[PDB]
Amino acid sequence: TNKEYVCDFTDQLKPTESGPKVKKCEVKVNEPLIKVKIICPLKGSVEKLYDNIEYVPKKSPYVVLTKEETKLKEKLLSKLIYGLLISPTVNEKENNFKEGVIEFTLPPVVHKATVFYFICDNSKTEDDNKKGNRGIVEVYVEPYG
Amino acid sequence: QVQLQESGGGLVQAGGSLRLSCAASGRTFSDYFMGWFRQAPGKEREFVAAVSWSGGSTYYADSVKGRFTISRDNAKNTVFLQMNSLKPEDTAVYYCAGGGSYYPMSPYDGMDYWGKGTQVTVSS
Repeated sequence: TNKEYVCDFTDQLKPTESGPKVKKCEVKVNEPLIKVKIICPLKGSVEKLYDNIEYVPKKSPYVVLTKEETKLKEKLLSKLIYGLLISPTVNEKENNFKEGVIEFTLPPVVHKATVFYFICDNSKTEDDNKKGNRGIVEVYVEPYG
Repeated sequence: QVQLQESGGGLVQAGGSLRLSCAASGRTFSDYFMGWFRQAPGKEREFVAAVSWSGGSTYYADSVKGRFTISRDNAKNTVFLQMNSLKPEDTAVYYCAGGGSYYPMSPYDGMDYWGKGTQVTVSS
């Protein structure tokens, strides 16, 4: 099975006249074996366009953001979702945003509903008087299996 | 490979309902996130709705959310688009599509197969 969500922020966060604005990728998971892939463009991958981009959490996908009160808090994903396994590598590179892409697959059984987030934020980059956009991933997990 | 064929289009009155269907050939239907797109007169083609591999999750364009609903029958290789409270602005050619990967921020990006479309005309 090659079921896969892809949040590709490459052409979503480039500086434009209306920027900065929020680009949201909503990931709805209520089936087993769903793979999630998030592409966050690297600083310097293209000249000027991502000079001040930023990804949160740095330890994604092992660490994610979750909403406590109004405050986003970093939490271990393996704590929120028991039985989660993360591939150490993705296409022979470290599974970390520092390589430009992260991936993870949720386990075949999830008992508790959970929502967590990633951030790929280019709103602090300026080029030709235009500002980049702020990207956000929301993973919505419903119990399944 | 996979071929998609839409059916169910026709003339409807404003305020009515119409259900579209889309059949897929082969034996890999559940490998595909399925979706509906449309092209209205004088416009570019736009996203309408999508339904996940198992049928468990659905996405809807803001222009139709609440009025249209999508579902699938993996035992019959069919996707359905239920339209309620049809408006003249819903007149369009409706296109079926599918792909193994789904791009929520840009739903056309992951589509690898496309039907030929079926016309829906809403008169008032």
